[PDB]
Amino acid sequence: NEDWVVNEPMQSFEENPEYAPLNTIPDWVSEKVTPKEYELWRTMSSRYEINYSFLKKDISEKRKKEIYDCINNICERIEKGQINKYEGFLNIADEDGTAEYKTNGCTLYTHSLGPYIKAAVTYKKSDDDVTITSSSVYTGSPYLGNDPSFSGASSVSYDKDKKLIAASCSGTLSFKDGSRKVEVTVQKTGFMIP
Repeated sequence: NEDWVVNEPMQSFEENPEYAPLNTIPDWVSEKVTPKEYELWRTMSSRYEINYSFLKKDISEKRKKEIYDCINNICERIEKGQINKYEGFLNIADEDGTAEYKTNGCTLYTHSLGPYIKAAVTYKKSDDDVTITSSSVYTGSPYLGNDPSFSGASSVSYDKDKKLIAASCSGTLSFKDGSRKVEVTVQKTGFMIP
C-alpha cells in the first residue's frame, strides 16, 4: 500500500472534515455574518478550503477588522486574476494572545483510516509585521495501533502580500493498519490568518 496525496481540492466532505470544500459554506455560517461578509467568504471559498470554527466564539471588533481587512485584500487579488488557482486550506486563528504572542495550528492531511499530519506555529503579531518564533509538524491518530511516523520536509513563512502564514509539508507518512504497512507521500499547504 504506497499512495500519493497532493495539494488539490478534496473529492468528498470526509477527506479533511474540519474544512469546507471549494465553493461551499456550511449553512450555520450564514447566521453569523452579514451578506457583505458572506459574499467575501463565497469569493474566498473559490480558492481556499476554509475552516469556520472561529465563528463559534465571540470576536472583538478590533479582530473582525483584522479578519475582514485580510479577506478583503485576498478577494481583491482573486478578483484581479492574481490568485487564480486552488491555494490550500485556511484557518482563522483565535484572538487568544499573550505586539502579541500566539499559537495557531492546522491539519494538513487526514487519512481515511485516521492518521493525520498537523502543523503548529508560534508567532508574534504586531501592527506591521508577523514573525515566526517556532514551527512544528506532527503526526498522530485517534486510534491506538497506528504508530504513525512522518519523515521529510516542511516549511513555514509569512506572506506579506496575502498577510497569511503558510505551512507546508512534503514527505512520507507511514503507519500500521494492523498487519499492513501504509505509506503515503503527502504534499499539502495550509494557510492561517494570524
